[PDB]
Amino acid sequence: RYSKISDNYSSLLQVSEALGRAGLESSNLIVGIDFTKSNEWTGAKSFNRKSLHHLSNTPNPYEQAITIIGRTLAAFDEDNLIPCYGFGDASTHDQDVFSFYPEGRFCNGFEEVLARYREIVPQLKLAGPTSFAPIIEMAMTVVEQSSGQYHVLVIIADGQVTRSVDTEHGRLSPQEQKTVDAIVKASTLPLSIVLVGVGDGPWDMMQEFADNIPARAFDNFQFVNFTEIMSKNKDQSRKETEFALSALMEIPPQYKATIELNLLGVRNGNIPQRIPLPPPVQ
Ligand SMILES: [Mg+2]
Ligand SMILES: [Mg+2]
Repeated sequence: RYSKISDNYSSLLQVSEALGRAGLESSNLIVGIDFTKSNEWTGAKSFNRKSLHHLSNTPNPYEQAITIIGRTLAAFDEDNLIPCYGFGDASTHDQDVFSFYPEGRFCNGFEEVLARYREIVPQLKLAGPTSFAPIIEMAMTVVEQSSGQYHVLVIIADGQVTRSVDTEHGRLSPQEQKTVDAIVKASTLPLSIVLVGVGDGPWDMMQEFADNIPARAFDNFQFVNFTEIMSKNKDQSRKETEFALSALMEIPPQYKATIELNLLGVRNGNIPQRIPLPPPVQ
């Protein structure tokens, strides 16, 4: 379905224009980056056996994903301030996020996101396990503190939420419990959540995962497999529009739903204030 749409899109400008015509207005971008140790080996097939966070003269999947989404959403934020966080390194595990800059200062444009990313990466101790509760709660806090301005949180991760050892008997892990709770609670705010999967995964359980999130006032969650799209036999420009469309096509209807539900522009009042840790660098 997204492949059919993308056959008519040769540039990310066209995709931005389409989001606008579909009714997307002012949108702020929030980025969260997975810094788990698994990144070392999930690039087996998808990244020629290199770490997903390997730095070189060609962008790694994190840099690519940031670049495509950042470029596509740029038109919807006049000054492109991007709150950016890491999670899953030794300083945060599954409990916290850290801000890219001290005192939680926002990045000025995706270009600075990318530059700061490259500075931080070699200084991190990669760890785990995997929960998206902290990054989503951080996004919730930013949205509340902005007085209900519309935000898109983009999480780029190399694995599904950590499961229980006893998942076969229906047991959820605390990572799953807290992440699903956060997704549901986030739907009380004008916030869209896009989970971008990079690396080899596996990612086969994601559509079932999304299908099983409890009922919400609007569907505020999307998963997109960057790896699968970017592995296809298309021109580079057309793989990028397909990825941008698969990640962001559902954002204009979600935006319109936040207006219909009168979430836009107001404080919910029941959002605990998550504090981002400092970047574990120097
Ligand atoms: Mg991982
Ligand atoms: Mg702005």
